[PDB]
Amino acid sequence: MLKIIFFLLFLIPFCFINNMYWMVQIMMFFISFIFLLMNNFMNYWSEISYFLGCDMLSYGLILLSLWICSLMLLASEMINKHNNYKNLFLLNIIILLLLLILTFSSMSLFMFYLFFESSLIPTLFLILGWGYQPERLQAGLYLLFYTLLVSLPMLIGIFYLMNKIGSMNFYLMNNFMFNYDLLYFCLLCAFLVKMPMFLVHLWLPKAHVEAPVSGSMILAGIMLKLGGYGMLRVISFLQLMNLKYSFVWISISLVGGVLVSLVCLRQTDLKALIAYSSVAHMGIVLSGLLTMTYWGLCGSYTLMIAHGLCSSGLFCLANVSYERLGSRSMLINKGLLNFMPSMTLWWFLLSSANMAAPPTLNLLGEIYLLNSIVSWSWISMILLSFLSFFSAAYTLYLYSFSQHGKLFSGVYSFSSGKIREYLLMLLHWLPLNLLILKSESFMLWL
Amino acid sequence: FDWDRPSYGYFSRAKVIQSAREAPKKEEKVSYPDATPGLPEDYPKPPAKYGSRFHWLE
Repeated sequence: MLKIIFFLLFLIPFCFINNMYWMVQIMMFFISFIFLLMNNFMNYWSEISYFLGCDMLSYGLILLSLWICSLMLLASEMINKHNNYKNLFLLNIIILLLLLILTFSSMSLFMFYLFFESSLIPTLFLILGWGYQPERLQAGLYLLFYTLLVSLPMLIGIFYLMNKIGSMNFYLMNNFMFNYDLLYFCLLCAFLVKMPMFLVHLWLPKAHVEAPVSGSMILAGIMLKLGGYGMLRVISFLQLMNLKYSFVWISISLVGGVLVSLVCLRQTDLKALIAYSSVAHMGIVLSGLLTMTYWGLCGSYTLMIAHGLCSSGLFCLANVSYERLGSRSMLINKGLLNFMPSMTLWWFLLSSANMAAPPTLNLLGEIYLLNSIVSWSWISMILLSFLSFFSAAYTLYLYSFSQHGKLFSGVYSFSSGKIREYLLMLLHWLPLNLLILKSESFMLWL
Repeated sequence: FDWDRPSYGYFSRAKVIQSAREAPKKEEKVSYPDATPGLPEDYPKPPAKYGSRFHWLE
């Protein structure tokens, strides 16, 4: 994997050299193409460089990270229009990219945690250096301190594990199992905030709402997934303690799911709908994951990947409106079918994927997760039905009201659809259809 | 008695004398067999094992 790492480092200079926004973009896609070629892994750790490995679980996560990290540059061009320090933007993105690769490939838990929490900074740059709302300040406070206030405490659990174990490679922990009843909460809850959990969803709507197209795409596209990837690696040894205290987590996730869907119905902001929607889906992922059954886990991996893709594309849609009609509101945005009908196609498709319409790697997830939960406890079905029902419900409302009603009277002439955005929407969705042909690499990792 | 008054300081000098009691206390050194040892300069130092033996060898 050092091949990728050195490639990114040698891409860093382009940020300094003037007028390299598009040259950087093609390179990031090109290396993604290279990283695609490198694919032979099994469940065992593979490509063991000095301390960097790669695996089913890490391989797809990295590909999504490289994928989304290149799509940033397609998404954001107003930075170039404004000349709003394009150099700092490009440097921030690449720095973030390297951290993600090193986070997902750190074969040590401590190396993993180190890059995991190192990512706190570059994301904060991305919101703050290019935010729009005055809330951008307090939002950054929410994001950083919700994370650090629990992300720091696992640092003790990591060192405690060292003392009782002698290392932090993932295979080594798996050999052992811990049941001290604080190790469990300290690690679990610390990941749950970044997951996030319904009770600590609070920050996430704020972070997305007052963040640029780019930052929001990052926030919903990796950060939530990165929390989950840690879970998949770490719960190997939390089993007994998890079994004793698991009903609480699955309950709040499932209960919170129907609630947050009803929040979506009543919500009146494009980013707020998607933000709450993304929390809902990651609620079900957290559920299947905490089931720990084979079906749950192998499906969780899939739903994280698919959810990240759909959430990004929906954010590009939200950016499109925000960049034409200059206001996030449901009320102002309406009837866009009359102004960008070929775009409303993509609005429908990305909405479709978020409500689990096939052929859709998202959908492939819920079959796996729903099978797991139902097996785990028949009682779940009474809320699983409503959870999916209201899932599709708000997505319908989002698609219709935004695109259907009669136009808005006060709307000042704005340019029409353009190749950058069109290609951006295809690129997020079409792979989301591609993968089903070869889900086995994205479906089997245990 | 025809004795002579000693010098101004005849008793001020040292008195080196013969031994009659013949009881010199014994000159001795203490022995703590279990004192705390360190690493002698002759103890072989094989070059390090497993780098710095730290998290990722570094």
